[PDB]
Amino acid sequence: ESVFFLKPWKHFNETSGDTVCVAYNPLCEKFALGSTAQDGAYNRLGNLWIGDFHSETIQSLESHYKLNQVGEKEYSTISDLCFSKGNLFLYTGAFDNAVKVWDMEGNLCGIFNAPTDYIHKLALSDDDLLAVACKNGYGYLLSTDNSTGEILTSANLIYPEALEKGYSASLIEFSNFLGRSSDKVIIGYDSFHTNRGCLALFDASTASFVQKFNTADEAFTSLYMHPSQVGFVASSNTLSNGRVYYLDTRMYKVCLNFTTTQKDINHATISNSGILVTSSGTDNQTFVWDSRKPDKPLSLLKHGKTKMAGINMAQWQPKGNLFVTGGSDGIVKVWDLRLNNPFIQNFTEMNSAITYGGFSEDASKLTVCCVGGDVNMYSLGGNKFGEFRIIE
Ligand SMILES: [Cl-]
Repeated sequence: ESVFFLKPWKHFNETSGDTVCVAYNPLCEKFALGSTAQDGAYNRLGNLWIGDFHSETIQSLESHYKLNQVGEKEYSTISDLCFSKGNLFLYTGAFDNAVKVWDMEGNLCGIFNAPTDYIHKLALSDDDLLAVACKNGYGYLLSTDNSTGEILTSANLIYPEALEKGYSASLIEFSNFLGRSSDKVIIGYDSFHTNRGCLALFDASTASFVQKFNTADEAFTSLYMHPSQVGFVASSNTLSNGRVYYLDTRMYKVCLNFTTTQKDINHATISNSGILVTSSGTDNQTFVWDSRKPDKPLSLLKHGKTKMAGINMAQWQPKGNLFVTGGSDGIVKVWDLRLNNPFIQNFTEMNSAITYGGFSEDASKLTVCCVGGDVNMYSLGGNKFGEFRIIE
């Protein structure tokens, strides 16, 4: 389990805002950091960075922004980002309503301006097709030139009944049963005109609506695909308690459901073993279920008193079996659900509530962020944190 071997590597805080997304490129040679706006705050640099692991350098990008009430541009929250499968480009989404495409030197190569409200989520297919979930209730599918980054095609993913109800598209994932079927696009909806929403499926090659998944209208908060791609979980908030659904990728049917007393679910997952399901909430704890006895929780994994939104980091160690969660006590806790007491150890402690945490797919990196702009990077490289050197 690589997590024991990860040692502090780099610390960074030039951040305007809180860092709320991190990405690694397929090769795990470069990473990118997106943070929020801060409404009254000075931010020369921020909120969009690209770093390089070999050179230990980092560069601030032109990013997303609007002109504030003084005529002086202010940065817009980065809502998602992901590196291209060809390793040349970075795709970003923000609260300026735009999808942008950047090359590895920070040059803007492409832009999608059709959306009329905040971008909320991005997903990327095996063939580098980009799915976009927009606050206006539309999803979009975008293709990009492999060598130039220019946006080549777009397609609207429209679920008219959701749109009638004024829902926002806020979650999005591709699905193809590990390459054994054609690409479908799952979209999760929620409602800011206020706990309603829904979960729908689209065909990606035709860009057409296929079905509503069989749940009540509920605000979906999180989507997680098992690494085997045999199934995924989706969590929602309801008028009362929260719910988690387990959905099969052959039938595209709801197979199992769990209920929790958590009133706001931030993240649901499935274990790497494929058998456990988790729900981490604003209550600063994670409920866990054995899917073969879904009646009652198997365990309850608690964090401590807030340093100040509860659990903002929840991931299984890639390639391993340990579960890792980060909460508003500022602690990253390590758990083994196969032990009678699952708590293993505190991995680290940050100066304030955790805002994001994520492993690289090759398990060689862990990045953890907290309120106030701190970003800690841990690597299989040892006692103290170094710095990146900022470049232009
Ligand atoms: Cl269904």
